[PDB]
Amino acid sequence: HWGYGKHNGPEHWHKDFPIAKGERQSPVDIDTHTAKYDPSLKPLSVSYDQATSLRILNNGHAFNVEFDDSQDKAVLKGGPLDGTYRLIQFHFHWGSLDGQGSEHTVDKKKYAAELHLVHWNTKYGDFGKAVQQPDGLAVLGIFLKVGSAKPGLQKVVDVLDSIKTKGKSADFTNFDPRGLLPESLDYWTYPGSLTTPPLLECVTWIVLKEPISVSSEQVLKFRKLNFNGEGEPEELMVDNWRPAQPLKNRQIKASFK
Ligand SMILES: Cc1cc(C)nc(SCC(=O)c2ccc(S(N)(=O)=O)c(Cl)c2)n1
Ligand SMILES: [Zn+2]
Repeated sequence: HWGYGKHNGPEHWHKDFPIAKGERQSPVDIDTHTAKYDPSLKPLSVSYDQATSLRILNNGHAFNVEFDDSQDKAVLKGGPLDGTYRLIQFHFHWGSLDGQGSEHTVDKKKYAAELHLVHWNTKYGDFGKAVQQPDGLAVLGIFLKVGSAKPGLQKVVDVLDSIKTKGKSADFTNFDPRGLLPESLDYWTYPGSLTTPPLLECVTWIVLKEPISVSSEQVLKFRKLNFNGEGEPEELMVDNWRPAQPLKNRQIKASFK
């Protein structure tokens, strides 16, 4: 029943998923002045040289590029993490207009979109078990602003018209997620949750300070996708973001400055 409309959007999720109103929900506004620099935070280690993408799917909420996570091929470690986390998929959240789209905000500033590279803690053996643990996931978030094209995004952008509607999927091999990264790995980090239902409180959020730039034509191609399935009335897939949630009893730490 859940989605991003007036009748089934974020404001409604608590009825089906009461943890919507819980103690460590995401996303949040990052208040850059009150985030605490922590000199013991390690550099983030992103090892994506052996990444194996498999498929891309429109799930009716976003599109997901899914990876083979049956071996240690594409992993995240270091940073605030004390375990190895395997890349399972990435997806984006974006807006109807360039002035909104991101889930995390920075001093209340919204970005055009937000990339989530979803990773799960290998001590829990698989993604389904990890999500049931307070330290089960590590999600690397990267802001997108509109300006110059991101060449590493283009192969993603070019396949979207093959997965226009809910439930469509396409083969998507040999995609290199290193082409979606900014120069700097400086980050903010805090304990939070999935930002869609089931909203499980199982995520260590790692949000990069440096946005990537995408072109107006790249982000336009995102807004051409559909929430509906093939042969149903067209609802453009836009504004598939959850707003900032109360920080409550949490401190956001910074790896820098
Ligand atoms: C195999 C698989 C992978 C993923 C990421 N989600 C699912 S079900 C949806 C889900 O659990 C999920 C949705 C959204 C997010 S987010 N927006 O990055 O916080 C995450 Cl981490 C998980 N299933
Ligand atoms: Zn997400």
